Amino acid sequence: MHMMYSKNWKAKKGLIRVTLDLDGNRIKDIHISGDFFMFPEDSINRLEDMLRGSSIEKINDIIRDFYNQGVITPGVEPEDFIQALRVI
Amino acid sequence: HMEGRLLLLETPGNTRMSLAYDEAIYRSFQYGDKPILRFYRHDRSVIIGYFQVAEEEVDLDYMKKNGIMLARRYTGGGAVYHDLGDLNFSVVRSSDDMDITSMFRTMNEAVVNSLRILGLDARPGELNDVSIPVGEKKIMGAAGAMRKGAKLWHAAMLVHTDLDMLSAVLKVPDEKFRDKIAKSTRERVANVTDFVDVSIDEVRNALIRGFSETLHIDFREDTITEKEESLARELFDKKYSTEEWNMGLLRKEVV
Repeated sequence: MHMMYSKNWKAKKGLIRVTLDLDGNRIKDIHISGDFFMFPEDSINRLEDMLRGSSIEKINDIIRDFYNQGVITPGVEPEDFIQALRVI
Repeated sequence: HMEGRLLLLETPGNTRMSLAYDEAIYRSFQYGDKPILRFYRHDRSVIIGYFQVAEEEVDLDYMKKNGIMLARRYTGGGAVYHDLGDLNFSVVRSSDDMDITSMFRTMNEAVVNSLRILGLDARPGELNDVSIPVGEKKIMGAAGAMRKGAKLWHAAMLVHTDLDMLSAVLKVPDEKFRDKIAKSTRERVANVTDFVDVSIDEVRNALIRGFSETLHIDFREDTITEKEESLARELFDKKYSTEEWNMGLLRKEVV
């Protein structure tokens, strides 16, 4: 199917908003926004570029990878972008 | 005690230009320069965090009706309402590490040391606010930024703000639950003038004193340099003055 959703997620400090555009099992587009800190700041663009377009199955692979390049996201754990980005 | 510059530099009728100055001063700071403390106020406006998209966070039509300016800042967080009753300040220092949690914690301690001068029992602050016990109301919110060589911290303190406005600007999932958040806000935030009778200039003077002592800096008033001036105008002309920037869509360096 073609599917598009929007999701909020309260972390310990902050709120991750996600919008995903899904073509079957595959990520056509993604936009991540909201109330948080992330250094470097343009790492947010890397995280969107990485997810576009992988498979909604191998999301965690992408999250954990991303973080292992050394990204600092105060009060927002890596399993917070998992809850934010998860549909089912 | 090393020398610092106190910049009393503000454009309340232009929040966008105000935020440009904040980025300029951060951006032109070479490691080893005198640390900077700036104080400033914004007239009616909503400032959204860097990762925020205006249309998702705030009621744009309510803002336009009432002449409330939209503005996006360089740092994360956090959308907030500002008026002439908020004292805004920022601190830029040399940095040799990337421990942003330490910065937040240090600056919170300086705020607390400052409000003690006014006879207030202020309290951190898991990371980026300061409160007065009553059971506690937030009176200050903060954000910041780091890069190789420099850190930026800035905060807004509610001195005599219209606390009702904090909720009137936010975008509500259903307009019926506009009341659950409004009554929750008023129970969680206060003005410094709720607890002590201070003018905004005495709050500021306490802050200058608290920050001097806690940071071991002797802040003497200074003016903006030409280098900081140009960069500010450029940042305004190319970035802060644009709808794309303020709407939350521009996420790339344009210098």
